[PDB]
Amino acid sequence: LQFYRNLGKSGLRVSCLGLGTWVTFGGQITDEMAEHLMTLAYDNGINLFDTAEVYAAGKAEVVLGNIIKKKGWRRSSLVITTKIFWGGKAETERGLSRKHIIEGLKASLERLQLEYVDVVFANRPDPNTPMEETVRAMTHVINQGMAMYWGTSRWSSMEIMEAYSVARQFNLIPPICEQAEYHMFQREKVEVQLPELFHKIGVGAMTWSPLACGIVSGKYDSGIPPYSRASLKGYQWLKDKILSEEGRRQQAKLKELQAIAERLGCTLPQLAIAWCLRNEGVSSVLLGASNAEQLMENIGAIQVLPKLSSSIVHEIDSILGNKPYS
Amino acid sequence: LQFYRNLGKSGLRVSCLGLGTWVTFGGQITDEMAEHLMTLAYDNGINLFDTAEVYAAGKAEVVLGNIIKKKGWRRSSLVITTKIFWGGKAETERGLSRKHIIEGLKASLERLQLEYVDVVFANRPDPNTPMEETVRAMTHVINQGMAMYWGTSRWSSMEIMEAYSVARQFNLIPPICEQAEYHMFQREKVEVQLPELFHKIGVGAMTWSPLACGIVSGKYDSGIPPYSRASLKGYQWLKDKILSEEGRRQQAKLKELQAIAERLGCTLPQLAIAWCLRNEGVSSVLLGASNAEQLMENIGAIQVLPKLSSSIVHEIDSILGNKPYS
Amino acid sequence: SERVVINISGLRFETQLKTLAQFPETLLGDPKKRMRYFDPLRNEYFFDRNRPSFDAILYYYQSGGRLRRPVNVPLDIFSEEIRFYELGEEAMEMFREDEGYIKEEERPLPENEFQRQVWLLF
Amino acid sequence: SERVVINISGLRFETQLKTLAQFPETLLGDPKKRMRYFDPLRNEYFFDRNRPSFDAILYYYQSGGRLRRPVNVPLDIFSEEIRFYELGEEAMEMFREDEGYIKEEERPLPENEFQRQVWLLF
Ligand SMILES: NC(=O)c1ccc[n+]([C@@H]2O[C@H](COP(=O)([O-])OP(=O)(O)OC[C@H]3O[C@@H](n4cnc5c(N)ncnc54)[C@H](OP(=O)(O)O)[C@@H]3O)[C@@H](O)[C@H]2O)c1
Ligand SMILES: NC(=O)c1ccc[n+]([C@@H]2O[C@H](COP(=O)([O-])OP(=O)(O)OC[C@H]3O[C@@H](n4cnc5c(N)ncnc54)[C@H](OP(=O)(O)O)[C@@H]3O)[C@@H](O)[C@H]2O)c1
Repeated sequence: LQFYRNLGKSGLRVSCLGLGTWVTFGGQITDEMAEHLMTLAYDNGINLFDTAEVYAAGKAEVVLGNIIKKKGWRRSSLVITTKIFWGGKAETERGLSRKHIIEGLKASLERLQLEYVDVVFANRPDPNTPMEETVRAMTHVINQGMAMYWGTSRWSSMEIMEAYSVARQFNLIPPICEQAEYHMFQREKVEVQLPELFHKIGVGAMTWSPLACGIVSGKYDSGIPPYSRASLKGYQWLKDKILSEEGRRQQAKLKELQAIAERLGCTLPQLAIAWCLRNEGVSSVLLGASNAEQLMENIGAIQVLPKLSSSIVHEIDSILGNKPYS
Repeated sequence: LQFYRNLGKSGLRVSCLGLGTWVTFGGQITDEMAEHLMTLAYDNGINLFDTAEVYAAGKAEVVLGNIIKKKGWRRSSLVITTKIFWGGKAETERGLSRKHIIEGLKASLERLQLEYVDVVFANRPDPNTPMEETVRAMTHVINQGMAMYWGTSRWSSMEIMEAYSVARQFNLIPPICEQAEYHMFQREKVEVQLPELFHKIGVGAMTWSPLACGIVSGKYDSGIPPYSRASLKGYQWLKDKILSEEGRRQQAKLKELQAIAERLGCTLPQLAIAWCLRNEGVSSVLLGASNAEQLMENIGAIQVLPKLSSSIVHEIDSILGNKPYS
Repeated sequence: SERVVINISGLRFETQLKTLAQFPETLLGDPKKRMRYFDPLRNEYFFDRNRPSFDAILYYYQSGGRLRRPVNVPLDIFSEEIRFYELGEEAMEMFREDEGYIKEEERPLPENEFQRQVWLLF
Repeated sequence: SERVVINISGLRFETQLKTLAQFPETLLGDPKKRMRYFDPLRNEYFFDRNRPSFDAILYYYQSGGRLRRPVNVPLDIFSEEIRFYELGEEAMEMFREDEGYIKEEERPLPENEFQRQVWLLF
């Protein structure tokens, strides 16, 4: 019901829906279309935009920054986030070492033409770097005014808790958010492992791929449409998933969900996105969109949210047959 | 008797009277008149000037800074303070999150054309932001040289103590002052709750609206004068208070106080302001003034202060009938 | 092997999480039950309780079951603490026995309204 | 539930402020009386006193009234501490009694200058 919410228990307020830039910005869509998606999103109250040094080899950040600069939006009305881990071919250009966090964030900031991001994320865990080093580097970039906060992405709850305890031990800053994959076909981490962290140390979840890259939209009920992400050069892996035996099973379950959507008077994408927001532990869902129609439809997920009663949720669980055991 | 005093137990020395800029600067009065008030104040030893990002949508800071720059006063001879909380229409432009404290203070500094303020204040408590985050942000702006000290405004003693303990816990900087409303018709907080904090952790009070926006001046004994704050567009709420049943009761009590004023040989505004300074816990009183006459009269409150004997104080208490129970 | 810090009225205790997970039905061994006492600012669980007793409570987990009352702690205060930490009825019984307390029975009347009446005055 | 740290000659104790406010007439329960011992640099009240005794003093507040002298602390040192923390005459009496001390009376003469004189040598 509340459009805006705290990111975890931090004081940072984000819209429950954000717009990501993976695959699209500087890649699948034109800069004109990217400017159009961002404008539409911003005019509709969405204040959260997520990107990463790895998207399109840095061009996603360049396009995102070009739009923010061209539109003149007040920096204080935006929450920009970026992720660091894979920043180049050289050995020292990847990972969460102090060298790569500082250099990677500095180069993203340059591509974004911004003095800082609101949240910097470790795009994934790093077995080769001591937690202390990572936590001190993140704390460093925040004290240098290069970021306001930091978070983790694809880390286990054990690793997130280690960062938090290392932070308390050395008087550093703990992470405030974990960026986890979450949709009807990937529920374990967000529903079973993250809640304890939310209540115990205030870490919130900012989930991605709420439509499992388009799979949950229903658009793949009769094969791979032209110009769909599954048909892009470089995304054969996605095509393989859809046509696989498991892919077929998913599509069949989606036909069952459509009836739920009609009962709630909404489209499947709207239902799928609202479902991700039914529990408090999720602070925001990062959407993906290759055109304006998709974005305008997906934003409507907010009207569905109040209708997800325990009854409806139990039903979706029955259909999916994959509710994780607590 | 001592014109200057320590702000709480910090080493910052302020005049017992300061000049505020709410309603007036960039709003009710001309920049010419604002330059005139500030000059008069500075030439009379007043070194404290208070403003806020919210006053006149930022114009109060612009006018205050224009005067300081034009007069060429040595920055080291001034104590400039500003308040942060409401800095815009966007969701992320209000509150005490790290994002808004840094961005809000940075934008005020730009409007003030100053490298830093002496004291930055949280204009009010923030239920939506962990104390730790706020205290780390305030400590951050001080370490960045953006402020010399920080304080609270409209916080309860419980919240002030929480900031102090959070500061000790993480080796951060505690607040040194609370900006509380204080006048003959609003005494609870300053007389009952703040003294313990003054003696225990050194936090001092810097009170505002010592004339309850003009109500205590006596100027409203026969209705709402023209050009008075109560008659300004946007201040109907003040007009409502004056004419209300409670307003009438206040005005009647003011007639009783006038006799006290004459016995002490002073005007009611002078008595009201000196009364605010009778107890050590109050470091300074922030005055408001829409013209030079008012300021020259109000400054005379300093001559009254030595005459407020226990006898006179007991009398004022009898008349007001609102002395709070300790 | 994640570590856990338990602060007993200022006296600091530390152990491994796997040492507490050994007894899941107790307060400390159950995440949901101890959650209430967690201080996220200091990364510790805080208990505003009796100090001399906790040693033995923690040793119970480290020893794998040994619950010995400290010589300097009154039996009534200790037993209240065993109950508070929810060590369970088995540990409690083992404790009382070793402490010199074993009683149990009572055969009432068959509830005859007659037998139970006669038996009570004889 | 604000916490309070009491440092007894280096030994650190912590409790909730509502645990101390339970007994307003004692030193620790009265803001004005304990103010003198507050260290604003460390956010703690410091007492340059006997260590083994404080446990029991703090437990008195946590227990809601139980004042047991620790086995390892001499009765004369403990009683001085009960007096210092101003626990009051009731707690003190309860303490002495439980400690095995109950005396009270003395009927003097009516102050007859005569009776009181005869009674004293008989
Ligand atoms: N933390 C991490 O490691 C991580 C990893 C991956 C992503 N992310 C973040 O999460 C964001 C969102 O992820 P995502 O792009 O995978 O999200 P998604 O919501 O699962 O998929 C969005 C894509 O599905 C299609 N789509 C969306 N709405 C539709 C509609 N109404 N009808 C039909 N098709 C629709 C579009 O693809 P087509 O139109 O091309 O078919 C669109 O590009 C990213 O941009 C990024 O910011 C983070
Ligand atoms: N911390 C906070 O949240 C907070 C909140 C409010 C204010 N403040 C601070 O406190 C400062 C002072 O507050 P305030 O303006 O309400 O103060 P005040 O002393 O209660 O009222 C000053 C106003 O009363 C009138 N006045 C003053 N002297 C007079 C005299 N001798 N004769 C007749 N009228 C006289 C003037 O209004 P007219 O001439 O227009 O009638 C003047 O603008 C502010 O400027 C601000 O810096 C802080």
